[PDB]
Amino acid sequence: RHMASIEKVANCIRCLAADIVQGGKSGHPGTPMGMAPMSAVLWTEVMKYNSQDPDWVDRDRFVMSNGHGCALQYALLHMAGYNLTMDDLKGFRQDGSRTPGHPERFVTPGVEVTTGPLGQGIANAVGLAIAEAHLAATFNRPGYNIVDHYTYVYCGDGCLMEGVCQEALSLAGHLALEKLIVIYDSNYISIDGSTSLSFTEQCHQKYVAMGFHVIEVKNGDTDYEGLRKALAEAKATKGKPKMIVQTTTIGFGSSKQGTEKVHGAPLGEEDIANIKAKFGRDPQKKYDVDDDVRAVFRMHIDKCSAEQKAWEELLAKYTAAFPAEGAAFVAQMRGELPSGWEAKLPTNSSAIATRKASENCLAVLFPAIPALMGGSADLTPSNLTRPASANLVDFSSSSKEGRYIRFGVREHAMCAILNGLDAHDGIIPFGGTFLNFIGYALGAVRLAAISHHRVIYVATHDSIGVGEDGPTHQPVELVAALRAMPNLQVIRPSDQTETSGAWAVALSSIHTPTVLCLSRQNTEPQSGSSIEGVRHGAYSVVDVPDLQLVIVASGSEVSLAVDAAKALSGELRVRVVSMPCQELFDAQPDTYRQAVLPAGVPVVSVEAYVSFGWEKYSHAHVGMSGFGASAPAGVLYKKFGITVEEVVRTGRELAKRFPDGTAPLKNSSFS
Amino acid sequence: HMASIEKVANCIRCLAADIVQGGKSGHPGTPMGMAPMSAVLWTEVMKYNSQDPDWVDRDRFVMSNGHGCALQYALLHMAGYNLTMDDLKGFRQDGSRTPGHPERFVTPGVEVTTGPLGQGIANAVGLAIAEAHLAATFNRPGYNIVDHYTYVYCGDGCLMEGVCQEALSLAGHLALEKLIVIYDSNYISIDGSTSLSFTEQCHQKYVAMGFHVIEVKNGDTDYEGLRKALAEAKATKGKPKMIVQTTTIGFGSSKQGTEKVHGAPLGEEDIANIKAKFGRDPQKKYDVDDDVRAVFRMHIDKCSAEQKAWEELLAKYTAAFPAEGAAFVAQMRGELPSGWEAKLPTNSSAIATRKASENCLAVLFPAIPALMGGSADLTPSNLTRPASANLVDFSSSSKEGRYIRFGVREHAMCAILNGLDAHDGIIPFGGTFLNFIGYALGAVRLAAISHHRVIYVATHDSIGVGEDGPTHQPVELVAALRAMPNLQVIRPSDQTETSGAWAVALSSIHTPTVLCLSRQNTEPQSGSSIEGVRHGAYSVVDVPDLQLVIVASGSEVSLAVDAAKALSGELRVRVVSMPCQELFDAQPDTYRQAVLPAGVPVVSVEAYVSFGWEKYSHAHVGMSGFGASAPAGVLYKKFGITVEEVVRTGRELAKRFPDGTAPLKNSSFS
Ligand SMILES: Cc1ncc(C[n+]2csc(CCOP(=O)(O)OP(=O)(O)O)c2C)c(N)n1
Ligand SMILES: Cc1ncc(C[n+]2csc(CCOP(=O)(O)OP(=O)(O)O)c2C)c(N)n1
Ligand SMILES: [Ca+2]
Ligand SMILES: [Ca+2]
Repeated sequence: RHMASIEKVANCIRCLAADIVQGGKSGHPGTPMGMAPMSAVLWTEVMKYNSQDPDWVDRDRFVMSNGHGCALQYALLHMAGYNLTMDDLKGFRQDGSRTPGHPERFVTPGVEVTTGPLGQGIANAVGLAIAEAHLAATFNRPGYNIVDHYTYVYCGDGCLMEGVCQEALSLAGHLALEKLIVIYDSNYISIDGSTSLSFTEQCHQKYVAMGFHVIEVKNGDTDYEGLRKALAEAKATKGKPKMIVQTTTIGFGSSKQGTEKVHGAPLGEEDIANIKAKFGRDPQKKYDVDDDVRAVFRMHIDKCSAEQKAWEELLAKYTAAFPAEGAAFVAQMRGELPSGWEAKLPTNSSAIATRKASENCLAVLFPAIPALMGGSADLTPSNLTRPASANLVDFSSSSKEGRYIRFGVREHAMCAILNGLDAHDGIIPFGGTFLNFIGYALGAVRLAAISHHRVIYVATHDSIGVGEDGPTHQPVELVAALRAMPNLQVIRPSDQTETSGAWAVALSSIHTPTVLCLSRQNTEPQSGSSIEGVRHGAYSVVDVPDLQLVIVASGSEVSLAVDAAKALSGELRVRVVSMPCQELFDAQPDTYRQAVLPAGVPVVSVEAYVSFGWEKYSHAHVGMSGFGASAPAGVLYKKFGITVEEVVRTGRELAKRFPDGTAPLKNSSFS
Repeated sequence: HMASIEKVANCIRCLAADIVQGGKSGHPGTPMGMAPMSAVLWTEVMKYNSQDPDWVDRDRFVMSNGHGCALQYALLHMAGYNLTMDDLKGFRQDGSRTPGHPERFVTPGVEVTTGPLGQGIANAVGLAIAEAHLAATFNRPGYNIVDHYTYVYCGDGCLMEGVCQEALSLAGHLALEKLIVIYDSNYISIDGSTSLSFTEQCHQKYVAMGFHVIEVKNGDTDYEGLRKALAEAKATKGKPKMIVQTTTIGFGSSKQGTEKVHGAPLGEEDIANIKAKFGRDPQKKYDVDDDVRAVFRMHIDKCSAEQKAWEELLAKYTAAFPAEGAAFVAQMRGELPSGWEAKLPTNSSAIATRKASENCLAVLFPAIPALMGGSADLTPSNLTRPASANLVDFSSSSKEGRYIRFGVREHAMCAILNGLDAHDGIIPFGGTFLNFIGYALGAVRLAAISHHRVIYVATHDSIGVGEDGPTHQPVELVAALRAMPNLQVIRPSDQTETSGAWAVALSSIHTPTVLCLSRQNTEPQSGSSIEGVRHGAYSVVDVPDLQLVIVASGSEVSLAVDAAKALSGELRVRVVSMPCQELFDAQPDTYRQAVLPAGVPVVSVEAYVSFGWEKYSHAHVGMSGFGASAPAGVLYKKFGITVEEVVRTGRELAKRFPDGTAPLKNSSFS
């Protein structure tokens, strides 16, 4: 029944964090010890959450952007009563534990997104805040405040130095995300040592200039009243995102506090013993949480638990007065798609750019899938991600119900924000940009793959087809890179029908991110295209019995393969295989793959990209050998030898070299 | 006659408009908006010689907002550079010297290749660092042989990119006083008004970053203000400068001030009206008044005299400082002092290749004075600052320092390395964890495209990282870098190969190199050799009439060697070390055939995904997905990257494809 003082709670946190890192013989004790005071106040007095229900949809979201200090989050999750035991803590950074080196979504209860790569968390948080603001504007009604929570995000010096972070904070300021509260742990230390070695900005002046309401707590090591007031002011102030700048001593309490030595290595048994004694704690007991400290957390959680119950009742009344909205709310938060959407997608007609084919799909999808939310990185009129017929409204501080986000020229932040939007629940996010600049955001793309986020990237201008912009704008090696990436779908549709198929696949992939590679130039529609085919990854668009050659292609090059096949009609019986998504094809059973790419039959692949990686399917490739050039698309295709005649010549030589079932077996056949 | 500054600017505007119109593609907006500032900068302030684009002490000019390159092409022509009116008429056309975006080497006077937003600014920071460092290294009392400014144009898009923000942050921290950023603020982007996604108080923001911000409220017609801004910029010391000029995109056009003039030809009619509005002939295109040309010529004559005087100063300097003079000339040519390779370390004890790299740098730093490196806040992990080198950090108070603390800014670091290389006199390298090179692919791609000699010291190359987990363990990045044209990805197995890797990187004048280094110790191989690394792949363990080949790289070579020994009684096995696939593919067919003979089954071993290995091996022992959080040793067993797994795979392969029946690889019959 006795309640520990806020200081006792803070010191308990500091020590548990230290023991966690020590037990793992690896980790970062520094930051966790420095942010303990703020965490104590935040987790036992301010933040709204239920440790018995991590899935409560109206809970405040918490994100630790400086993921290396996750020992702190694990300690807090345990003390608060989440399903994370002392055994989990003792398994820190060890094989198969629920407590890996950096926060991982799904691995640990209470962790919203996976961080570690600096700057990502901050951008994820911006996405989490955008989601709350948009859903509140969409579902809230007079007398029914069913969506109302804050987004709290910890970050360090490392985070602020990263461009992805600067991009996100910039957009957050512009969007005036008032419920976003960034807690910046300023302790003047990084791996190299003092921050003055490479980072000396007037942060307060800087973030105010970016539209942030900055609140300083000069002594974040012991000023509990300051910490309390800072959070209260942050919640009270409106119209701007907040940034609480607390000045703290990294590794506070340790003999090596305030130095880079406590950044990423265990403090050691002796130093830990002195730290405990210094705080008046037993220097002999490890992983020891006082029962009166647990009582403080329990009292807080009981209050929030009551809030949830009260919230559940409100949603019940809400659902009664608004049957339809209630059903939608429940449906969106589950990520369910209104039925009948796929059948509404467009099919081939006139020759158009798959870029336009994507727009035609969004013209149908926006109205059919209210959860859909997306935008472009200042390439709206180029990516064609905002169909006029959809009558879209831009998301802004003055129109939070808007569904189109103007990301500005911020590819990296855009992709990281998409992860945040997905992590929230109730949103199906997509973002557009030129395929070549997805390279600017591979840091976020990788995390979408690791965290199993359903995010969609509308990547237009996918090749030399771009034309005049030149080599710096023409991808030739990026698709290969994305294809090497685990759990990532890279779909390159050939026409309207395959494009609708691509969106269908992207939308139904609940745990896999998808890159839609779209062309700038028109492509000729194929009569053999189908959504069912796209779902299989690869399939025949042109078949013939007892085939002597297979020509596999994707996107804008399928027409070349088809024409090449015609030109070879009299000589060879050629099958043309459209392969929009290699990841889906590889996942098909052996019998299906054997039926598409029969062993022993020579295969020629055609794609305006480098050949790297194609050896797993073809015996010869007609594509790029280097970077592009500045000239009209048509000129570039002839220039680089990516033509029908070249395909015909290559197919002819292959058939000649490997006649009747003698084509070299590929690794997949005997693997 | 001497055209007034306004006539010069209007001439620039019209030529840019005709250039874009002639290509039936391009961006006329920004070019027209920055004509006024350009007229002043190029005919009154900037020091350069159009008759000698290679003059080493010339001011540098970068157009970070590369889409508006029509402006730079117009300026280069009017200034007298080797770019004719025909080149201009070839704008955005096949094989012309005037591509859609500035391309290094393709056009005279273009310092770096821009197009991808934010890169130009970062490059400029690198150019400014190089100048400051070279000045501190070579200047002597009375001998100011290195002294020039770095001018860089940028727009709203540039300032929104993280790589730009990272670079400006470091520029402010380093107090690069000779860096002058000219920011064209016209409140317009592709989507339209900047108020749709960009509303920062730039003045206060950049002052907070350490910049001296100068504003020119009317950059469309206030020439006195423009002249004053540049003058103030040159006079103000201790901080980089950002001149914020407010202009009207497409000034003069009927669609001025709108996104419509952003990236589409103005049209024949609007162009005619623009000329008439400026008192110019609405019928003549690509027309440069002779009095405007005389203005540029007068300026170039002066700068030309400055170069000659500079050449004389360098001659006196060389007479008073024989050694330094020789070094200056040599460095500016990118020449390496002889004897450096022979000093590199060879195998000894088992150490991480990360440590092996440090041992190399301990020799290279003192042997190659032009060498300048740093790490993205990972110095104690990348081991890029060998204590014996007695290095000093580059800072505003120590410009002669050779080590750069980039902070947690991988992207800007890489773009800055490109800028350092573009300047001349510097051999740059930057370090960070391999996994985060992924944050900098934008700049890495341009190093490959522009043929920059930059070296990336990328440590913690795999699950060898251990405890940090999947977010820090690369499994797919190397494949991505291998797919990239003109990029060398070297993964040395031990000290000797690591010395070979550095040798290759340092001698590749036109190709960037990524050094994939291990965190954990690796076992040295008696078969390793520098000659082998230069060949990409070579046998480290050979046997006559082989039945199986095991190819591997980096820390996995020891697994292949041990697997080979384990198979001793069963199969005749050759072990191939493949530290660099790019160099191997470049070898003649006879050499490749000799290393990986056709018909012989091949097993590759590497702690990365298999994507791409099919071009060499018939089976792969490596990663099938992302990593996990646990000690390295535990991870290798967990994922099956062990000697027993290699032995088991080699056995099944030799069994399935005995004596010459192994499937032929594409390269063999290609
Ligand atoms: C993108 C990225 N680059 C580099 C790293 C390596 N790294 C981990 S923590 C860190 C610096 C930590 O500094 P900071 O955020 O200031 O806090 P500290 O824990 O030292 O207080 C770095 C560079 C990383 N995790 N992510
Ligand atoms: C990294 C990157 N992302 C996107 C683009 C596409 N792009 C080219 S220009 C531009 C708009 C930039 O506008 P700005 O520099 O503000 O000036 P304007 O010419 O419209 O005045 C965009 C988004 C690009 N070139 N590079
Ligand atoms: Ca810090
Ligand atoms: Ca602009």
